Amino acid sequence: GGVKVERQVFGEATKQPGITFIAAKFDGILGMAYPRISVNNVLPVFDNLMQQKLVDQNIFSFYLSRDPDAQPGGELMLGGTDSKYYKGSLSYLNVTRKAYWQVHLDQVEVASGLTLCKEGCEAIVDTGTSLMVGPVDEVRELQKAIGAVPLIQGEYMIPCEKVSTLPAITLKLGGKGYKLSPEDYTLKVSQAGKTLCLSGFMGMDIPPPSGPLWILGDVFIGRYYTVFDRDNNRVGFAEAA
Amino acid sequence: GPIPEVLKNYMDAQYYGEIGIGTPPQCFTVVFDTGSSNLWVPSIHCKLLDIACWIHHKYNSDKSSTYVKNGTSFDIHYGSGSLSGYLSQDTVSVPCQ
Ligand SMILES: *[C@@H]1O[C@H](CO)[C@@H](O[C@@H]2O[C@H](CO)[C@@H](O[C@@H]3O[C@H](CO[C@H]4O[C@H](CO)[C@@H](O)[C@H](O)[C@@H]4O)[C@@H](O)[C@H](O)[C@@H]3O)[C@H](O)[C@H]2NC(C)=O)[C@H](O)[C@H]1NC(C)=O
Ligand SMILES: *[C@@H]1O[C@H](CO)[C@@H](O)[C@H](O)[C@H]1NC(C)=O
Repeated sequence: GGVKVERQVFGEATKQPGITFIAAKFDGILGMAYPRISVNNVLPVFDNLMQQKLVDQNIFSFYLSRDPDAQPGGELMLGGTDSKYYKGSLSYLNVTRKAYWQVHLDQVEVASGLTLCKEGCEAIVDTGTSLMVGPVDEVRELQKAIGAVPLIQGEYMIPCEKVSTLPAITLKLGGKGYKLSPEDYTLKVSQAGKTLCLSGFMGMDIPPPSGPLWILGDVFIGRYYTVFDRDNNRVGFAEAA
Repeated sequence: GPIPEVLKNYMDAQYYGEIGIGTPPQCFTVVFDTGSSNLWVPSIHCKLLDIACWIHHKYNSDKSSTYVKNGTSFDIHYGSGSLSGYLSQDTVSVPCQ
């Protein structure tokens, strides 16, 4: 297997400001959102794939491993699903605005009682964001309800020792509740090391006109195997195995 | 059939996989980002100011027989990083095959 997407326009980066890519282990980015948010209306790679009729189903799925010492680290499957990485059945949600993979979140409930996004809100499913992110005010309430402390700039830390005492947080998507236990939403980090767990929710306000928006990053896609469907503009989730 | 791309996992924070640009394929690692829609890799003509480019793989157009120039400039600002360069055309392979 291997696909050859022919005649793809892509950018050759000549200036890349700041620290942000000095620290990145990857060389570049292959964006997989819809064409509306494409700089210079350059047809995306998967749009090019669909057009050259290179796969049977115009879908692609993401399995991401949440243990960094695991082989493989995750698996993107183009044009299909890989049932060796999820349990049960896919439950789908329709894309509300066709630009990012935008889905409607019904509410975020942290089991100690607090319910955020009551009234419902808009969320995007982004494999390029590590953490879950939400509006600064709701995420500070959520962090206080779980007892994490501020690190800096919307990120919070919790003692890794303290993780088993923590609440589970449930995001309710399309009527179903998807549960993140304390081990799903906290990341172990090191320099001196360990005992330092990040709280997996970052508080960041995304301005109108696109925002506000919650972002369901790799923290969520790591518990729930994700299916992006270009044929029917919907997202599907199942418990990752 | 479905095409499997194996991803590497750096610290549960960065997941990236390998792809090729050009004939013959020059291999790069990219994050398959469902939050954007552009594809970009470092140019071998990246400026000295681009420190990031010194430590990554850079694409060389003159080593690809299927390269078609475009030259149009582009500027992408992520909610974190910013970059710019010019656009180009060539084959993309996934995996580096
Ligand atoms: C470099 O790249 C390309 C190939 O080498 C060429 O440039 C680009 O060509 C594409 C077509 O493939 C143009 O995009 C099209 O745009 C039209 C119009 O867009 C409408 O919708 C937007 C918002 O969605 C709206 O703002 C506009 O006003 C329009 O109402 C679409 O109908 C097509 O589907 C497609 O998206 C690009 O515009 C163009 N980009 C640039 C920067 O020029 C070009 O051949 C190559 N360049 C050179 C110099 O050769
Ligand atoms: C999705 O959209 C269809 C029409 O395309 C609608 O009838 C259906 O009930 C929606 N379902 C979900 C799960 O969003």
